[PDB]
This record gives sequence, structure tokens and C-alpha cells, in this order.
Amino acid sequence: TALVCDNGSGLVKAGFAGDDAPRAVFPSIYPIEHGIITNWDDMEKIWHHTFYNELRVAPEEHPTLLTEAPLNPKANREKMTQIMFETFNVPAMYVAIQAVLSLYASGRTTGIVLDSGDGVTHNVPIYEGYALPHAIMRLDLAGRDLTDYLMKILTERGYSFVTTAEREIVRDIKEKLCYVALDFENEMATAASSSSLEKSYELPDGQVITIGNERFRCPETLFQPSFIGMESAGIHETTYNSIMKCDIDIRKDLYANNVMSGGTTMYPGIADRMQKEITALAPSTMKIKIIAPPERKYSVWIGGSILASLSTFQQMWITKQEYDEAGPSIVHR
Amino acid sequence: TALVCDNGSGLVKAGFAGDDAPRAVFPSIVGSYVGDEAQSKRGILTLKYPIEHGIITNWDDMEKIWHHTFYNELRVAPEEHPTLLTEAPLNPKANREKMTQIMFETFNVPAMYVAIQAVLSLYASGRTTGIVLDSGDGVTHNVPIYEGYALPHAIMRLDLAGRDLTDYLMKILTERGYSFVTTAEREIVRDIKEKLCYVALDFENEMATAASSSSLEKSYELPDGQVITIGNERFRCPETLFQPSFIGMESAGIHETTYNSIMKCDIDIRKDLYANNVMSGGTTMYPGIADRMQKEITALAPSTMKIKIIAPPERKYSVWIGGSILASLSTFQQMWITKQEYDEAGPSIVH
Amino acid sequence: TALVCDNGSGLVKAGFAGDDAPRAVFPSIVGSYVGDEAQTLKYPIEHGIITNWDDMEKIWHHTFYNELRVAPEEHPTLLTEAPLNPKANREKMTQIMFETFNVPAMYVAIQAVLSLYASGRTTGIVLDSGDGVTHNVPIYEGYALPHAIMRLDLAGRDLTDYLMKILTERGYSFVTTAEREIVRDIKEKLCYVALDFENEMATAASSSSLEKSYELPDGQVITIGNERFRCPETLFQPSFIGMESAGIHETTYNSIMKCDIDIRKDLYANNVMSGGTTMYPGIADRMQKEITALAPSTMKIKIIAPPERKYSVWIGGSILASLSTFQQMWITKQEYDEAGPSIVH
Amino acid sequence: ERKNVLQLKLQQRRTREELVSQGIMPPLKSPAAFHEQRRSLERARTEDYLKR
Ligand SMILES: Nc1ncnc2c1ncn2[C@@H]1O[C@H](COP(=O)(O)OP(=O)(O)OP(=O)(O)O)[C@@H](O)[C@H]1O
Ligand SMILES: Nc1ncnc2c1ncn2[C@@H]1O[C@H](COP(=O)(O)OP(=O)(O)OP(=O)(O)O)[C@@H](O)[C@H]1O
Ligand SMILES: Nc1ncnc2c1ncn2[C@@H]1O[C@H](COP(=O)(O)OP(=O)(O)OP(=O)(O)O)[C@@H](O)[C@H]1O
Ligand SMILES: C/C1=C/C(=O)O[C@@H]2C[C@@H](CC[C@H](C)/C=C\CC1)O[C@@](O)([C@@H]1CSC(=O)N1)C2
Ligand SMILES: C/C1=C/C(=O)O[C@@H]2C[C@@H](CC[C@H](C)/C=C\CC1)O[C@@](O)([C@@H]1CSC(=O)N1)C2
Ligand SMILES: C/C1=C/C(=O)O[C@@H]2C[C@@H](CC[C@H](C)/C=C\CC1)O[C@@](O)([C@@H]1CSC(=O)N1)C2
Ligand SMILES: [Mg+2]
Ligand SMILES: [Mg+2]
Ligand SMILES: [Mg+2]
Repeated sequence: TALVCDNGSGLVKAGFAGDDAPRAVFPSIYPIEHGIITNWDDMEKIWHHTFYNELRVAPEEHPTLLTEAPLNPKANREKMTQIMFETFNVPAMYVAIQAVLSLYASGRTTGIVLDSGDGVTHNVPIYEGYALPHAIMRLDLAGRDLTDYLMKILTERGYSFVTTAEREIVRDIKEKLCYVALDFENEMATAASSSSLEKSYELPDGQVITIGNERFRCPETLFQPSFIGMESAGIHETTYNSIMKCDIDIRKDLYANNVMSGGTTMYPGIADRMQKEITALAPSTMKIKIIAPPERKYSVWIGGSILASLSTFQQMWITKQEYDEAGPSIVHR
Repeated sequence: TALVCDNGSGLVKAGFAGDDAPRAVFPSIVGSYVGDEAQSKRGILTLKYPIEHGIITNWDDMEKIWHHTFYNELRVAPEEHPTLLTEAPLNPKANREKMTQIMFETFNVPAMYVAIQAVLSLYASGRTTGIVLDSGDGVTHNVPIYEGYALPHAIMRLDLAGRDLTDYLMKILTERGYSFVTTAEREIVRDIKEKLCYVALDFENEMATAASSSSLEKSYELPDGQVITIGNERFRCPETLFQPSFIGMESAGIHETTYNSIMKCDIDIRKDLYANNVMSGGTTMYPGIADRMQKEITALAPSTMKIKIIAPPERKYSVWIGGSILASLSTFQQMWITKQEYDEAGPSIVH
Repeated sequence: TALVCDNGSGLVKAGFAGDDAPRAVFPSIVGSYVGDEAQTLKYPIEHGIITNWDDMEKIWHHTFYNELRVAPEEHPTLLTEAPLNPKANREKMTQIMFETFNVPAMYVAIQAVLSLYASGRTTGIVLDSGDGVTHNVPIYEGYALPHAIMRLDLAGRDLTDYLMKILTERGYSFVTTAEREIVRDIKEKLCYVALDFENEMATAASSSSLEKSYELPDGQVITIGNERFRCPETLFQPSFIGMESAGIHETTYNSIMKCDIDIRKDLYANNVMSGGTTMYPGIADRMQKEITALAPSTMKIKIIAPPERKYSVWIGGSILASLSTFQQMWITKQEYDEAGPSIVH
Repeated sequence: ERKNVLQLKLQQRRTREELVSQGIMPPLKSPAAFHEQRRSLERARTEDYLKR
């Protein structure tokens, strides 16, 4: 049996090729920033924890597939492969791009992915299983950011939230009460006219806070980065631009296959919002389909599982023999 | 800002001077309704192609397509933009006169220029000398060019191109057992072509391989779920480009025509040509074509001659891009036929 | 495949023409041991110039054989060099490449230029600021305008030293070489450029919002405040470390103003920042504010600071070296054999 | 299940080489990302040429 390890900036999703969902999901504590490994010691630690604590396996007995971010430096994956083979004496290993695996989980090999987790967001167009690197769009606005923003504007409402623990509480509030407005201005107006949009949340200390327009002002950032002082464009605009950087002939194939994946895409309404905006941007004769499977917070991992189970995939593994002959570099081929 | 309009037999490529890829690309058909508008409403629409083999042959439907371009796809006021149109090698002067007229009178453009497609291709590659193979949906040309000027006597027209290769594909695909004959079925086959066809380095060797196994076999899903299997057909189709006889043409293949074209040029410039084969157009997009042309031209050309086949990935759009580039050049702005100039001189002034 | 070697005063960036990042990045030092292996220390490169050909031969060897794992005779190699690099120096570079490493072919390019290329431009002014030197290098249609280049011996290492000093002034002892590395870490992780220095100083006087904490390896945890910005402010106010020179904004400006007036607009609209010392948060905006305040009021100012920029020089190299059309620029071993070192010029 | 469909597709797919040749992928050893910028240079040079 093979292992599947989706090494995220906020959560590790680990499991066994085969399963419909990862056996283990635990905080990535932060060795990973914005999707890139930046502390190999703490990373070795996290991997060790994964193999020995959460999965309860002998790494030398399992081929292992790890995920990686779009735009991940080759030196990076080389270091990954090395650590895998030398530190954990794994039999075989493979590294795959997250967005791609997301796409695979949806039963596609072509389309554009919006992958947005805790620390980074990507638009990754993909044709016949290959990412079009030149069209990828990184955006350093994600889960953690939206949480911080929530702490700020919540404070502005009168509630103090600033400590690390207070930050975790706010994150809970976010996941449980935030959502994307179909129309931001209209929603703000409604929020001004009544208390229908207002919801209540109980803190651990019993006290019970009330959150209103914040509920959707928060995720609104994903579309209006200026809210947190970013000069960048919104996820809709980046999707669009990404498509518009792709060979025009395949753009239709892209438009008809928007796959959303990751924790920060879980907001109710985001799908529809993206449909409305892309529609407003895209040619009027183009078909737009936004795919947001309920499973999607784990779709990257699932993609991995699926890929790794395919008999036909078994010929893609970098084996310990192959590593022994060729060295880290072999991962690139 | 100027407009750039590459009016092809199958696709219109329109955009703004300065951009590296045309803003709009749509079928050159008028069902009245244009483009994908016409593509959707197929049941109620009858499709016609105003451009055949690179030449405009229906000025009414052409006026239509242009209108669509300006007003629907580009969203501009034609009177506010100088416009550069493309044209085919061997385009009759009367033709360009009619173009200029329609441009100035029907669309009240401020200024306009007409350029030869192959040439613009060449420009996009940063050259002003070399021979172009321009092969689109309805016609193929070998156009030798020296210091920006086409050598008309050495041009070679060949009425074998994209659409032809698609038809051939429908035929031999049928011969394999799959029915494909209706218009829609033709579009599906075209998809198959673009996605699965390629040129063999060596036709006979490839046929042998295709006989010995299923490595060359690939699968394609039709819209109705059913999934067909295509093998040697994958490479026989575009081989046509080298063996026109396959579809009953007495003509020579694109390699031979390139060669002959060169051999009709002033011998002194031939080296300059050989070292600068530029391929452009949708029908040059087959994987392997470049290499094939290198092998064949090598086999035909003197053994002391250097052969370079240039096939930029951008090439399906290189004509248009050439246009863009040309039109952006400050130094070019003095070449535009202005509405004043037209007013004084009449259509003829384009020449 | 070709090699790309950005030989810096502090870090070597080496890789393969064809890649988006350099495969290897290691300290430009020799202790004999080279690069990270070596971590008494020598820096063969000072202020962008090679000044110890033996240790340089060493570092190159390390690059080829240790970090890249290649046979130099099998790879065309592009090396970078600094603006204002002497004929003589590149002469010795070339000689060493062909004779000591029997490379098949090689090319030398100016760092700032490659930076510019990585941004998809062939005209504009570059501020390239690494560990040991800073340059303003105006470039018109691919050609550096040598007369308008501005060298400034104030860079990364300097800002680190300054940080050690003023940190000490706060009460924290930092003076040893190792202590210097620690401070460099602190710098990269906590320093930033104020949009305006006086306002920032005032804020730093009024509260502890600007204060940040850093953990040393020995567990102890220090607190750094206004120093966070006092440090980089040096780039704009060299007097802070007792330099009579002007700041990077003023040098950019002056550089432009030494250029043929007609191309100045082209320059203003294309300020490309590259190098480790340009990585401070806020520097871009600062440069926008200052240049704006200096430049004509009808001029458009654009400061381009790609996230990739600490490696943009190397990337420029990669790109240049991959261009089919470039392959005709390589100095070949044959060409060298006929013409001698001089041929590089 | 899903895995079966994905497998189907994965088997009947083009090599990066092919896709490059059809102009969907960039080369083919030429910083895939940063392609935008390479193409940008290319275009520049050719322009500088044509004006000259
Ligand atoms: N139901 C939800 N609604 C909104 N946000 C959510 C929800 N569930 C999780 N999140 C957010 O998703 C983010 C993390 O998810 P994810 O696991 O995809 O990050 P990651 O993949 O590990 O990080 P990265 O993608 O940057 O490598 C967290 O910020 C979390 O707050
Ligand atoms: N990957 C591909 N493989 C095979 N054929 C392709 C491919 N891509 C495009 N084509 C073909 O190229 C043809 C279109 O080329 P293009 O649109 O540039 O020329 P055109 O200007 O419309 O026609 P023409 O040059 O004859 O006036 C179409 O027939 C199309 O099917
Ligand atoms: N995030 C950062 N903030 C501030 N400085 C940084 C940061 N990252 C790297 N540096 C500094 O950049 C310097 C080295 O970067 P760089 O690789 O550009 O040097 P170099 O190019 O080899 O030197 P040179 O250009 O002078 O020849 C170091 O002084 C280092 O501390
Ligand atoms: C329940 C849970 C949610 C989560 O995703 O948390 C992960 C990991 C976490 C690490 C610190 C936290 C206290 C440890 C585990 C939390 C795990 O940081 C995050 O919450 C960050 C910090 S704020 C935010 O929104 N994301 C992401
Ligand atoms: C997708 C596409 C490709 C193309 O180039 O098609 C152009 C224009 C097109 C118009 C008819 C079609 C139903 C409308 C649009 C299809 C355009 O017909 C073509 O496909 C014909 C049919 S087979 C062929 O190669 N040319 C050429
Ligand atoms: C992490 C790192 C940064 C760096 O660029 O370091 C490069 C090279 C390095 C060489 C000696 C050092 C002890 C070895 C490795 C450090 C490399 O010193 C530097 O840090 C110098 C010394 S302090 C400073 O700011 N630059 C520059
Ligand atoms: Mg992730
Ligand atoms: Mg054409
Ligand atoms: Mg440098």
C-alpha cells in the first residue's frame, strides 16, 4: 500500500492510496509558508510525525506520494526526494502538483483550477494533465489572511480579538458563519436595512457575540484584495487573466471546467459568485461551468489517492534503485 | 489604436495593434448571423463561407463579417481606428480595391492598410528575408520573400489545406468502420484531427510500425459518449500534405513546392531562403511536420547548404502577430492610406 | 544544456539554462573548503569584482563538480559580471573557463542587464543591490549606458553591520562573526523601509506597535523596534553609516538625468529593482514616492519589483541562454583557440 | 469508479513534446514560467530590428 501526503501550509492531510478521505489531518506546526517548504528540519519532524505517529507505518514499507505547490523550485523537490529516500528509507516516492490532483479528483485532465488553502491561492490551468506554468497565477491571500481580516473588522465592531488563541476562535467563527455575497453592494444595503443577516456565536468563556455584515465582508476580500491593502486583482480576475494567457484554442475547454479546491473555497455562495463574475468577464457565447464538489476541502488529497491506486501509475514511481543510480535530480524526469 | 484583421478562409483573427495575440478569433461564416452566433443556432441557420482559398468571393457576406468584427467582437467605432487587413498572395488588384472601398465607404475608417499574409508571418519571426510556408484552412502557399517583398513569380499556390485534410480524415475513418459524413460529423472529425494527427518522419516505416502493434493507436470520445479508436489514420491524413495523390491531386507535396519555389528564385538569394524556412498557419501545427520538412528539404537541397525550419509555437497566430508588430512601428505610420488620400485618389491608391 | 552562474559577492547562484530557478545557491566563500561545506573564511568576491583568482577557481570547481554535478567540458557556460568590470578581469575569467575547465563554450553578461531581461524588457533603469555593492544601470535597447551607471559601495553586508551597531546601542551585544550571521537573519526577517522616516520614528516613539521579537539560538529572546527601519533607511541616507554619498533614490534620479533626455521617459516608466537588498517590504513604495518627488510632474513613474527578484539576475541568464537565437553569441573553444581571451570583448 | 474514468483519460493523452509542437505548452527547455517574459524579449528584439 502507498502513502499519500498533502503537505499544506496549515494542515497535513495524510492517508493510504485507496481511501476516499485522508486517515489523518493535523496542523502543519509553521514549517510551510505560502505552499513552500522553508524549514527542512521542522519538515523532517512533521514527516516523521506523519509516518510514525498519525499513520503508524514503517515508511520503508510504503511507496509515498507527496504533493507540492505550483511554481515549486526544482531544488525544493530535490531536497524533498532526498529527505524521503535518505532520512526515511522509503521504497519509492512520487511528487505531484496540488492543483493537478484536484482536477484529477473531478475526473478531468483539462480545465483551470482555483486552489485556495490556508496560506496561498493559485489559478492553475491544465491541459491533458500538464500545468501550463506560464499561465499560473500565485496570490498571497488565503485562509489565514481572511481570518486576520476578520479579527480586525470584528474588533472595529467592538470585540477584542488579538492573541493567537483569540485568532483560532475567530477562525472557527469564520468557517461557521462567513459566506460570499452574490452582489456585495446589495448585501451591504440589506445588512444596513435589518438584522436578518446577523448571526450569533458562543465563545468558550460563555459570552455570546453577534456578527453581521462582517460575515460576508470577510470573504469579499477574495474578490477585493484592496480590503486588506493588496494591489492585486481578485480571484475572479485572476482566473480570467490566467485563461487569457492560455493558447486561445483551449480557452473554451478551460471556461467549461472551473474546478475549485481547498478550505478557502468552502464559503457558501463562492461558486455562484465566481459564475456571475466570470460570466460578466468572459465572451457571451462561452459556456461557464464552476465545479465545487462537496468533497473539495480534501480533493487534492483524494486526487492523490486516485492517482496512486491506478495500476497504470505504478510505472511512474521513483524507486530506491533509481534514486541510488541517478540521485535526487531523477525526480525532475 | 489601430485594428488588425486577418481575414482567413476558416477563422477571422481580429485585434489591436500592440497585443501579442488577437483579441477575437471566430469562424469565417455568415448564416443573418455571424460567427459563434451562427454556430449555436445551427438548426435554423444555413452556413456559408465568404472566403474561399484565401480570396474574398462574396462581398455582401464579407461586409457582414467585417461589421460583426468591428461592432460585435471588438466593440469599437471603425471610424476611430486605422485598420490593417491581411490578404492572400496572388490577390487580384481589383480585389484589394474593393476591400479599400468597402473599408472607407461602408465603415468610414480613418485610415487603412492591406498586407500579404505570408509576409507578416515572416515579420513575426524577426526576419525580412526567407521563404514562408503559410497553410491554413482553405489554401497553402510557398511565398519566398526578399527584404520584405514577395517574389510573386516564385509563389506557389496549392489548393490543399486544413479542410481538405479533415475531409480525407472523414473518408478513411469511415473506411475503418466509423460513419462520419454530416456537417456536424465533419466538425467532430476536425477536432479529432487537431488533437490526434501528426506527421511521420518516415511514412513507410510508420505504416510498418502501425501494422506491428497498437502503440500508435489512440482513443477519442465523441459527444454521444461512444469512444472511437484511431490508428494509422493519425498520420496518413496530414501525410497528404506531402503526397497529394492520396486525395487524387496531381500536384506535388509541400516539401517539393518549397524546393521548386526556392529553385525559381534568383540563385544568389537561395541560400538566404534555405536558412530561413518559416512555417505559419493552423495546418502546420502537426507535431513532426517541422522535422519532416527538414528531412525532405535536406534530401532535395544541395549538400553544402544549411537548412533551418522555423516553427514558432505561436505560429497558428503568427500572421496576425506580424500585423500587430508592423502596425505598432512608429516608422510604419507613414504607410497608412488616409481617408484624405482616398478622397483625392480613389480605391486605386492602395496599389 | 548550458550552465548559468551568477557569481555574487555573497551568494553563488548556479543552475541550468532552461530552469525557472537556480539549482544551487551557496555562500561565495572559501575556508580548503567551498560553499556550505565550509559551514577562517575568505570572500573571493568583493563589491562585485573578482579579486582572488585562486579561490575563484576553487569556487567555480565546487560549482561544477559539487553543487551541479556536471562535466564542465560538456556544457556551454554563461557567467555574470558587474557593471564597470575591467577588461582585464573578464579576460582572466575567460582564460580560466577555457583552460582550467575546458568548457565547450562560454558567455559573460552584465548582471543588471539580465535583471532587466527577466522582466521582459530591453529598456529601463535597474537598481541592482546585493550583498556587497549597489548599482543604478540605465539600459537602452539592450545596451548599458556605461557613463550613466552609478556604483555605490553600500549594500547588504553594510546594512547588517549597521544593524549590529545600533542593536548594541539598544543593549544587545552582537560583534563576533557568528553574531553577525544571526543579525543578518534578524535583518532579513524583521527589517523594512518606512514610507517616510520621520513619521515612522514618531510612531516608534509613541507606542510598541512597531516592536517585534526574535528568538536567538541560545533560547534568549530579543526585542527590536525602530531599528527595524533605521537599518534599511541607510539605503536612502548613507550618512547614517558615515558615507558622503547620495541615497539610492537620488542615484537613480541622477543616473536618469545623465541619460540622453529623449530616453528618460522610457527610463522613468521602467525602474526594475533586483537583488537581495531590495527585498525589504516597502522599498518599492518608498522609491515610488521619492522618485515622484524628484521627477517632473508630468512623467509616469513605475517601480517594478517582482517577487522573484532576489533571483532575477540568474533568471535573466536562464532566459537569455535558452533563446535559440542566442546560440550564435557563444564564444566557442575553437573561437578562443584562434583569437585568445580578448575575443570575449 | 471515478478512478476508472481518470485512468481512461490518462492513458489516451499527448506527450508534452506534442503539445509544445501544437503551441499549447511552452518549450522544451526555456523557463516555462517566465515564458511570458521570454516571449516579451523576443517581441522587443524583433521590434527594435524592424524599426532599424
Ligand atoms: N468551511 C470553511 N469555510 C471557510 N474557510 C475554511 C473552511 N474550512 C477550512 N477553511 C480554511 O481553509 C484554510 C486551510 O485549508 P487548506 O488545508 O486547503 O490549507 P493548506 O492546503 O494546508 O494550505 P496551502 O494550500 O496554502 O498549502 C484554513 O484557513 C481554514 O481556515
Ligand atoms: N493542432 C492542429 N492540428 C491540425 N490542424 C490544425 C491544428 N490546429 C489548427 N489546425 C487547422 O488549421 C486550420 C486553420 O488555420 P488558420 O485558421 O490559421 O488559417 P485561415 O487563415 O483561417 O485559412 P487560410 O490560410 O486558408 O486562409 C484549421 O483547418 C484547423 O483545423
Ligand atoms: N528578505 C531580505 N531582506 C533584506 N536583505 C536580504 C533579504 N534576503 C536576502 N537579503 C540580503 O541580500 C544579500 C545577498 O543577496 P544577493 O544574493 O543579491 O547578494 P549577491 O548578489 O551575491 O551580492 P552582489 O550582488 O553584491 O554581487 C545579503 O546581504 C542578504 O542579507
Ligand atoms: C482545528 C484546526 C484548524 C486549523 O486549520 O488551524 C490551522 C493550523 C493552525 C495552527 C495553530 C492552531 C492552534 C493549531 C491547530 C488548529 C487546527 O493555524 C491555522 O488556524 C491558521 C492560523 S489563523 C487561520 O485562519 N489559520 C491553520
Ligand atoms: C472550432 C472551429 C474550428 C475551425 O477553425 O473551423 C473553421 C470555421 C468552421 C465554421 C463551421 C463551424 C461549425 C463553426 C465554427 C468552428 C470553428 O468550419 C471549419 O471547421 C471547417 C470545417 S472542417 C475544417 O477544417 N474547416 C473551419
Ligand atoms: C544564510 C546565508 C545568507 C547569506 O547570504 O550569506 C552570504 C554569504 C555568507 C558567507 C558566510 C556565512 C557564515 C555562511 C553562510 C550564510 C548564508 O555571509 C553573508 O551573510 C554576509 C555576512 S553578513 C551579511 O549580511 N552578509 C553573505
Ligand atoms: Mg493545499
Ligand atoms: Mg491564414
Ligand atoms: Mg548579484
